Amino acid sequence: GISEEEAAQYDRQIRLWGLEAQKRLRASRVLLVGLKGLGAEIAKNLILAGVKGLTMLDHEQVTPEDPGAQFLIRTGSVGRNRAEASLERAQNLNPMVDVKVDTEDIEKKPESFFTQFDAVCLTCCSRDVIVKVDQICHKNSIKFFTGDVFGYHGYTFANLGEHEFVEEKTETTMVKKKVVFCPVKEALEVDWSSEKAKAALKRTTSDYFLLQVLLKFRTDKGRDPSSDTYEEDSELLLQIRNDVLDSLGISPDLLPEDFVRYCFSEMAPVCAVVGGILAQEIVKALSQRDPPHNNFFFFDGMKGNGIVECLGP
Amino acid sequence: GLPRELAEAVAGGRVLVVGAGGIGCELLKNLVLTGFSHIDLIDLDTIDVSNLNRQFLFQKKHVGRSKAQVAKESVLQFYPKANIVAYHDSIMNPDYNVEFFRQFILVMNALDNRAARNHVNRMCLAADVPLIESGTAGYLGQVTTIKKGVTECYECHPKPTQRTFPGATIRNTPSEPIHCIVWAKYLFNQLFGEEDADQEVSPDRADPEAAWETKEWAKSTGYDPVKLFTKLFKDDIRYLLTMDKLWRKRKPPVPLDWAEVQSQLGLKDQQVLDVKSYARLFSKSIETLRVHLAEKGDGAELIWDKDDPSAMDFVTSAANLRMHIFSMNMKSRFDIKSMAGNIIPAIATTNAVIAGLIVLEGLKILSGKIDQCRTIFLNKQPNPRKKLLVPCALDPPNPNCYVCASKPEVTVRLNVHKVTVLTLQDKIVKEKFAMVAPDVQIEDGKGTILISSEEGETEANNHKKLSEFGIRNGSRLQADDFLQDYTLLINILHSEDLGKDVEFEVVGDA
Ligand SMILES: Nc1ncnc2c1ncn2[C@@H]1O[C@H](COP(=O)(O)OP(=O)(O)OP(=O)(O)O)[C@@H](O)[C@H]1O
Ligand SMILES: [Mg+2]
Ligand SMILES: [Zn+2]
Repeated sequence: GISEEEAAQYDRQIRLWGLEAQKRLRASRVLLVGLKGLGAEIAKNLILAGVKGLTMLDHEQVTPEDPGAQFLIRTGSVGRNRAEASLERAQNLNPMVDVKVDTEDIEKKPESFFTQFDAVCLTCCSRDVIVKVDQICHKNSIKFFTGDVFGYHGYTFANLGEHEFVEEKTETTMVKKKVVFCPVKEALEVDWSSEKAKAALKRTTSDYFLLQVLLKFRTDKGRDPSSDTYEEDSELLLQIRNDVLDSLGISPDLLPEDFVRYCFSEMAPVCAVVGGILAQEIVKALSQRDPPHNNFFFFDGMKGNGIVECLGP
Repeated sequence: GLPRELAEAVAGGRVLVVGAGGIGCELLKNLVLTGFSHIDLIDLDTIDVSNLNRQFLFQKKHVGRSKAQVAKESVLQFYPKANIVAYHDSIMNPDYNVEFFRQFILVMNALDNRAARNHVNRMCLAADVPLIESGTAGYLGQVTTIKKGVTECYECHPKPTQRTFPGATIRNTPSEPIHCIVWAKYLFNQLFGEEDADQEVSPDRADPEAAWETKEWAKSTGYDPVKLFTKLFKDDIRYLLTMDKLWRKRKPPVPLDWAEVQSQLGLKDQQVLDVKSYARLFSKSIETLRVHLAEKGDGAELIWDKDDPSAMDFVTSAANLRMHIFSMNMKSRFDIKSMAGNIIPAIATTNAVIAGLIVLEGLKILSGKIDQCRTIFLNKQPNPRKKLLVPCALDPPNPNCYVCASKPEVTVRLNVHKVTVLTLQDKIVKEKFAMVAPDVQIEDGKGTILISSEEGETEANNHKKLSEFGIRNGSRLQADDFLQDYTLLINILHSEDLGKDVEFEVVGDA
């Protein structure tokens, strides 16, 4: 039973996915880690959407040249904790939402920490943390999402387990459906030796392999490629490309050496796109309405391509 | 970085944003965060509570204030440097002429209606400034670039008009719920707003479908709900039964008496109340409306707004009362609101996606790579090729376009003995051809002037049939809109057998 103020406030979206779907959203609590560019957008979208509550988790502090690039953080916060520096503006987006903050490293949280959330969205995390949080969420029936932005590119991933939802495709009949997702560990470790895989490979966007390269760069270095160390990072990226693609039996040429010029930094327009798609999928999953993308979303801002790939099974 | 040559234009170039709603808000934010410092923002509306689920620069405390103003203020909070100029006004205002538009290196539309978008399209063609057109609806959205002499314009391929209805059945033979709703909205204007001959609420005794042989009264009665009720749901429905021809194949209307009516899950608005309840709503809304109208002063007129409770209550109740009279099932206030206000479902996420694509296209434009720009469609499901976002190349100007073509020319078919200069001015030149302040002259000897932009000039010719000026089959008219710097040659074709309720038609339209 939503209040009069909420009915007025969500009118335009209730006309879209219905009141029931809105109610399931009003009872959902989401955990978001990493309040940088992408994280900021997702936070805004979910809070405006009207989730039960949202917990912004980030243990990093606002470094120089960061406030004027994050609309949730005021210019006078160089040195404070990102999550806390975002709380005020984030909470004002919607008083109906219980926006909380957490400053502890995600890699030190016990499974009990995650069991208070219906969905978990990871940003700026390493491959090991992504796999770890996904596994934890799976055991507890927690919807899992991850996403990042790299230059003009971006990507989202979901693991909703055995997800059932209602899809209205005809008065309008609401049909119940069921989609099955696979573990992120399997999605990130696909064998291209199989005949079935060799056929799918030629229809797979190279962005999947660009993701592998960047993930690996984020592991060898606790950081992502930076414009300050461009010449240096480009050098490494090219070397990592050859190692990763080679260790998969795929020609390193599949990814033009030119790719290094378009996967640097966080561009506001790209955070807006990927943050809109990712938040949209989170709302869908929580409301259990409409078919969720299964299971990867790749965005290339240079070409205007937004591709959905099913990888892992 | 951006890099240099790009971050430069972005830093000094003045850019314009029309509309501060779903897309507008996200746009400002993305523009500012990408590096744009000089931004003009224009919007003619004030903030409303329903804006709050997707226009993040606005909060509950801002309700009632200017969207453009508050938007500028909110942005300055996380980027105090920003050089933003806000205008609480309509982009159609003559103050924003070609010289105004020519000041920008990029214009970006974020509007919700054809009229303003066509106008902006023409202003940009005239100032020769790149224009990024965008729209969203529920989960769908699209973005495209418009550049004079290089791509199609907004009007090179017009979109299908909305289902219109004949003032005959709306007044004498309604069959669908939407008909009653249209009737209710006409009724509103006739009573509290602007009066229009085509929106008469009374039963038209001129309908050829059945052989034959308001504002004043309402205001005199002090807007007595009971008097108004009786006349509209008893007298008129009964007076309608006079035309026996009308009914003999369908269930005829049943009159309602005020006293007789009074003697008889989900959201509250999604509930369908009974007749008595809607009669009570009718009476209630009128009481409130008449006070508002009186507080605005004499001769004042009210403008119907889907977001105003009373205005919406009036249409809801009046509509459902007519529906019942015609044996139709009534509908909830929630459904009538959607139809009456042509409300488009909207969420934050779709608007965020579009605003992000908009800035990406602009960067290419300002970077001199408009040939890499494209139309991008945002769909709800991946297409057969796995694409959720589908980019399509831009098309060259359409030589058949009646707007951006070298010498715009159209041929209109109408009855030169029945069409007045007013209909030509309002329904054809302004409404159909989206001109704001037209100057229309006949292509003859003295260059007869039919319509003037200057207020009070051709007021006298308004009720005069076109033929009275010598306009006939083969006549040519030159319509000019000096604000849009648009000139349209109109060829006239005289036709007496057009069709039922058809005043004119553009040769070629679907
Ligand atoms: N001629 C015009 N000049 C300036 N602004 C305009 C003009 N026409 C429409 N607008 C503005 O365009 C914006 C469109 O925004 P959008 O459709 O996303 O939201 P909305 O109009 O508030 O939604 P809703 O109509 O459902 O209440 C509005 O803020 C509106 O005031
Ligand atoms: Mg609107
Ligand atoms: Zn055109």
